[PDB]
Amino acid sequence: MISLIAALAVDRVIGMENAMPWNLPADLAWFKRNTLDKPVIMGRHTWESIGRPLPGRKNIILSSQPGTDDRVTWVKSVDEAIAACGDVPEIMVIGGGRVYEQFLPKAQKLYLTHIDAEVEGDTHFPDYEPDDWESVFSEFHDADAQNSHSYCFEILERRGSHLGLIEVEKPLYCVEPF
Amino acid sequence: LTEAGYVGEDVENIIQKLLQKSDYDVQKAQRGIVYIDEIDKISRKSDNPSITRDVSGEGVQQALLKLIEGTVAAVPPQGGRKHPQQEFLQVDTSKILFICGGAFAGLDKVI
Amino acid sequence: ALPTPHEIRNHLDDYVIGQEQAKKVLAVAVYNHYKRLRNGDTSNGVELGKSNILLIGPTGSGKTLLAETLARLLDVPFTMADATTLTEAGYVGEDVENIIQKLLQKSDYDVQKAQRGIVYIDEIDKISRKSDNPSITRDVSGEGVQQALLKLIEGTVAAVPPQGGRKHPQQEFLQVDTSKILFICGGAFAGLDKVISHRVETGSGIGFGATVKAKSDKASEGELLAQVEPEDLIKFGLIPEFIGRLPVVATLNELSEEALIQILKEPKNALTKQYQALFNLEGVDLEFRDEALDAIAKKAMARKTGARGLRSIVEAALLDTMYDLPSMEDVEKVVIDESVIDGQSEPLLIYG
Amino acid sequence: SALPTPHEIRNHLDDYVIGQEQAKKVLAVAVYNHYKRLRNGDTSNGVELGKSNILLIGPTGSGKTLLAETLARLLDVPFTMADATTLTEAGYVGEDVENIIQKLLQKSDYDVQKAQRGIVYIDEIDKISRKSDNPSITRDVSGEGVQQALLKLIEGTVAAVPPQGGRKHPQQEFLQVDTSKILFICGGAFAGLDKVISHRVETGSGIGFGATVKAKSDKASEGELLAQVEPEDLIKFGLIPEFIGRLPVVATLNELSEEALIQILKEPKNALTKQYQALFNLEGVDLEFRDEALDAIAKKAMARKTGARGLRSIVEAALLDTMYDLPSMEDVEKVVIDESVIDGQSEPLLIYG
Amino acid sequence: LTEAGYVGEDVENIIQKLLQKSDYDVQKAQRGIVYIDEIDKISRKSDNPSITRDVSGEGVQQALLKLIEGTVAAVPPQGGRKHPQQEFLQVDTSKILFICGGAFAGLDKVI
Amino acid sequence: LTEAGYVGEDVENIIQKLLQKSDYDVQKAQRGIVYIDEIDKISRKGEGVQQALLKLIEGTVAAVPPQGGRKHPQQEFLQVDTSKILFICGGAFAGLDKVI
Amino acid sequence: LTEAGYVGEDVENIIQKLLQKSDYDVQKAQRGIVYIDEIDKISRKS
Amino acid sequence: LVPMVIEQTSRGERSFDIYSRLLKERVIFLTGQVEDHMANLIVAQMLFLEAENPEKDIYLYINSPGGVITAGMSIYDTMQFIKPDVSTICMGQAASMGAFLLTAGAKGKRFCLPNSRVMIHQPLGGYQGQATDIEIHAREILKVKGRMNELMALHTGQSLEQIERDTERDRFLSAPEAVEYGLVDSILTHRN
Ligand SMILES: CN(Cc1cnc2nc(N)nc(N)c2n1)c1ccc(C(=O)N[C@@H](CCC(=O)O)C(=O)O)cc1
Ligand SMILES: Nc1ncnc2c1ncn2[C@@H]1O[C@H](COP(=O)(O)OP(=O)(O)OP(=O)(O)O)[C@@H](O)[C@H]1O
Ligand SMILES: Nc1ncnc2c1ncn2[C@@H]1O[C@H](COP(=O)(O)OP(=O)(O)OP(=O)(O)O)[C@@H](O)[C@H]1O
Ligand SMILES: [Mg+2]
Ligand SMILES: [Mg+2]
Repeated sequence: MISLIAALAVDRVIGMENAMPWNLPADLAWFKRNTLDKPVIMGRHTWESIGRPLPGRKNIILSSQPGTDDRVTWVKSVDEAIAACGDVPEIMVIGGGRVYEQFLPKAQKLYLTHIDAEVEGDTHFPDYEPDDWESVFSEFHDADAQNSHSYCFEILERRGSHLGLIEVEKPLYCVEPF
Repeated sequence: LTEAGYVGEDVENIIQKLLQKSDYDVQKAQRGIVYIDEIDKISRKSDNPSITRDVSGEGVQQALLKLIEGTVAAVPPQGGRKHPQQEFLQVDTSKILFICGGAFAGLDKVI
Repeated sequence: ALPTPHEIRNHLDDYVIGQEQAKKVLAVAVYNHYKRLRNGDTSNGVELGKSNILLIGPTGSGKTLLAETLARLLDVPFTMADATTLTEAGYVGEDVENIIQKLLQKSDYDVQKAQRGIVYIDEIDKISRKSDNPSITRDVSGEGVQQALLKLIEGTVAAVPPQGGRKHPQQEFLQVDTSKILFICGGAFAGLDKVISHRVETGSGIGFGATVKAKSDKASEGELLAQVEPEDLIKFGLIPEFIGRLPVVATLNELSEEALIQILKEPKNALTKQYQALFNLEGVDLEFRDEALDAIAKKAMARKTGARGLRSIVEAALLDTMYDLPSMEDVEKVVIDESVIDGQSEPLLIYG
Repeated sequence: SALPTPHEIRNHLDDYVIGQEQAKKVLAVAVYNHYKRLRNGDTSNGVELGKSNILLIGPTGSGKTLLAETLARLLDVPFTMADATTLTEAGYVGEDVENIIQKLLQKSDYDVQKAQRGIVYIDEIDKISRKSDNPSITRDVSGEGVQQALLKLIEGTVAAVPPQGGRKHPQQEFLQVDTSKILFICGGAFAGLDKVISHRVETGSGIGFGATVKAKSDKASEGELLAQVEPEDLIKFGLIPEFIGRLPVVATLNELSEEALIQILKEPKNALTKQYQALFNLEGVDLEFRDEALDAIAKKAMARKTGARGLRSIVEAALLDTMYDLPSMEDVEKVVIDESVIDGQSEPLLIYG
Repeated sequence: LTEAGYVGEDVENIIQKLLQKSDYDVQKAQRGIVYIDEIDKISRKSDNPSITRDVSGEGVQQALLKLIEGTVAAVPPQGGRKHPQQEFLQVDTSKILFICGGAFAGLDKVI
Repeated sequence: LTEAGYVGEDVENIIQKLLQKSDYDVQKAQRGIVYIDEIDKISRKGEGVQQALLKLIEGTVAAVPPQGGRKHPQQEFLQVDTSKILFICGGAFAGLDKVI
Repeated sequence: LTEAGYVGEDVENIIQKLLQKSDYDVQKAQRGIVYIDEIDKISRKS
Repeated sequence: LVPMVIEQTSRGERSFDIYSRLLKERVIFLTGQVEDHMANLIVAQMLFLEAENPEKDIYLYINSPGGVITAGMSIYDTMQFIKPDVSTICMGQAASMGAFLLTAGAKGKRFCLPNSRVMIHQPLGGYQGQATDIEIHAREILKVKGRMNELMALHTGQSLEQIERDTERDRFLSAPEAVEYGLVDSILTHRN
């Protein structure tokens, strides 16, 4: 029950380490709304962009280095991090590229926010084809005063689809005395 | 349209279309009309034995039995503005008039 | 105090007509469930179990009608499902766990109320595998759904998604025990009569000692369906494990001409009453002669669609009338006679 | 430690389960053998002993799940039941095998020691058998996809322990208690395996005077065939050869007999007869089941081919009419069920009082 | 091309290829020309009784009856820079010319 | 290989293998030399499999599933023109000697 | 075993299993051997 | 010319001859003189049906005027060997071998149409050669008579002495009369 909520931009340029190139308040509202009261695995690089501990969430920074703060939970491996969350019904992965790439293979949902603004980001979200990701929720907004460019929301769930078969028949062959 | 659990479409998207026309007004969509064209192509190949699931034929008929009569469909909350994050909209199909249509080529011989 | 089966049957007779066995089976089941809830303290070492019903009847018999009728009087949370939408876990189709979610919504998130409810999985005959033979491909909508429900009928702890039912601010898997939830399945099982005939009737062949009936004396669908045994259901394509969780097997009987006549006027929302409402809200009276009802029943039986056939016959007889009457003026009543049902005559409109 | 012996636990399993003598012995010997290694761990023994993972293969209504449930009651180590029909490959929206260990920790009370000493009963192992013959487009997200994941758990993997109970603090107390020290018991009915086993052992029939022509009654039952099962048969069914190898001991249950069914009606603590008597007494009427009726009920249930579950059908039917009018009629003290009632030619006599 | 719910391809791919050449501009794609080659291979092999389901033959003919005439098709999610997936681009094929070419080996005898 | 609609591997798969050897490049793949083999034995009384290949050999654009080096970043399925690939289709025609 | 980085088992897992055995030393890793078995089963008659 | 009929099955329709179609229904025809060639054909049919279903009865029609004894003792031994009961229906005529093969059917599953005729006589033979050989052949034919007379008494219920006094010369018996001796059990007149 892992999630990889992100704010993917054109050509999946997450730009997490570098300060958010758009700063859309709505994108943060979506984040907050879908990440409140649940643990939020992140990365040390991402933890240096926010600084303060997110309120109401069990912040779990996955930093190889030792822990530097005592207001957030500190883990140093991917297998322990998932366990460190506990038995919560849904986990949210908000870390950067490295974090996303490590948790995506074990992710069930994707709270994506597709921003239209084009930036030359250095970090990118992993590649996810659409045949295996069956969308569930989608919302389309438009650029406003606070939101420089338009922003679209989306939720997906990994679900498989079966395919029919050839439906071949069984012909018969008759044999006579001669 | 195809049976549930297969790559093809589903019988619930029909309500999505009806919703879009109604402007996502469940009350309006619940009192709408539908026209399912080509209802003669989902016919069961009765001459074949029941050895495979006709996901395109009999499979689609078995799925509309409760839709055309009445059920509570679960449609994805998709649209311009959707208040329910993941609370799939419940639409009652007990007041939606369905008007099927087909050419039924070959029925003349049967009669 | 709790209501007796007789009382329940009375409520089920206002809407249904002619299904005595199914009404008794459902009445005792609800009665037992009611005492199995009242007697929650379990004042005996034994842990009282539950019996699940499997309504096996032909089309237009009252399978879904009974389920709906039950929800009107009972108080415990009740839900309806559709096996055609359900698929095995891990596929695009719906999940069996969603059923509990819908029950929780009607229970107001009171797990205790939901833990003791009645479910009605309809169209349970569509998930039946092709035959007892092994399936070469994964029957996502067939066997898959059967194997997924096995634990739900006998009992298990289902992890319904958080923030379900009525409770919106919840971030923790809620647990609901499915060991005291009466799952009432139901299907039409079209083609079962042939399977049963191959067992109850043997010897059919060419010769002097074989058997021939001519279809006049051959048993009817109802008669054959009343001899259904698990061995037949297995051939029809129901895994033995699924049948075991459905001990009670109540069979409905194909409605008869006499019963169809009563269904046109006796029921609470009888067909005739529905049409009278239309003609009456516009300002015209409508009545049906007793002879007309008998004629309609004979035609409907030929359609082989049960009570549904009635609506078709009625719509045709009053089609022309409902097309020109809205514009007609100074008309107060319409009378349908036997002649109208056969087309020889046209309804006589009483002007006024 | 190891206070109870195999005989002792067998006497405890007989209180709830009637029959399945061989299955009880296998489950007893294996549980005791595994427990002995657990007493001392490696037991300062150079040679590495093989595991005793059990594979319960029995007909429907034989007692597979019942054995696991009753065994858990007398055990102290954590016991978690898992259904193989809800487990999906990693990443998909369905459950993952990894949470099975998590559930075990909850029952274990987050005690690493107790956790590595638990027993995991995986029911419905016959529903994940790979059947699709070279699909090549889709993914077996409920078949082989799950079999491979199970292999890792039974053959070793890390089970990092998070401090679920103790308030999560910035501290890593994960010692990675390997799952190889856990006894995995996989159940399943394997419907159809009898046909597979028959072909391998099929004597072969002909048409002449020296052929082996046998009537249906002269054939062998699934119980006899299942007893002769071999690994090759399980592979044909759709199980990975490596997976079955991890489970060396196979316990084959036997279809309940008339005698066993008669006992199940009255001997068990919560038998059917007692269950119906309880509700009949809840209303204020005594229920009496003549011994003659009990054998009759068993005869019919043996034909339903639903195991012990058939008993509930026969009983519910016989009492349908009575249970419908009894709550309304008054001046009734006791009800007696005789053989005639079961057949359907008589109506239960009532002791008016 | 094959019927919906099978391992082959679907008739909506034809409209996807038209978007790749139209820079994913539905408006422009709705005023394009198509050419379906080998239209003689989706013809019933004298199977008038319709014994089985011709997912590759008659089935494909039954799926084009509304594409060649006009309908609001559900184009696959994307094959370009479109970010969303559920978009399921809706294109009207009522102003899209449809040429169909085949060899019809044997038609000379029928005539 | 087999026709479409059947469980048998599709002809487009050959394009996939070609690109993989090309190390995720178009220039190289465009200058590649594919070698079909065992062309015999798929003849009449087969015909369907020969119909699909009949087009690829004389030019056709094909959707290359984006999987491999960095999962093939290109979001257009890295289309490739099959009208510049030398198709050296071989085979041992057992029996042709007699026919001749 | 199944298709490399595709539906089914991942063959890349095999080269990783021996990576730790080689103490993350490419030199030793190259000197290793991969003992595949039951190859007669996956052989065609797909 | 034997007409060809079609049988509708799930797999499809198949064309079989009238006799073969009836064979599927466990119906064997015994017509004409009895000989080794036709006897082996009937034996093969009985063995084939036994393998298909060793619990379903087999029907054997008898419209033959008699024939070789040895050819008829193979069929008899084959009927008594196989597990399924072999019903016998007399159709028109049943001579010595036909009647011997009509009373050999399973008890309770023997029938004779209302206008059928049954004839029972003693074995016929003859040999030309030396007196020593005539004696050898004479003793053997006398053993077959005693052997066949004993088998009929077992299947009919009559005393051996009566069978000897009734088979000395040709004895014609109608269907109602055959029921009183034991050659048949009931008479089929209508379907029900
Ligand atoms: C740098 N950054 C990373 C960031 C930004 N937008 C995202 N948007 C999405 N959809 N997903 C994320 N992973 C995501 N991550 C940020 C920036 C601000 C806050 C923040 O202040 N969050 C507030 C909500 C905003 C507010 O009200 O101040 C909170 O309470 O969690 C968090 C992450
Ligand atoms: N005994 C009855 N009394 C009154 N109405 C009936 C009766 N039987 C059928 N009906 C009519 O038929 C409809 C209910 O159909 P029903 O509940 O029989 O579904 P079903 O046909 O059994 O389900 P399926 O289509 O899956 O077989 C109602 O509209 C009702 O008016
Ligand atoms: N040997 C037995 N002794 C007592 N009760 C039994 C026995 N076998 C079956 N039962 C009865 O059957 C029910 C449990 O059946 P169980 O779950 O063991 O069947 P199963 O083999 O698990 O079926 P499936 O193979 O479908 O899972 C209980 O209600 C129990 O009373
Ligand atoms: Mg219904
Ligand atoms: Mg079980």
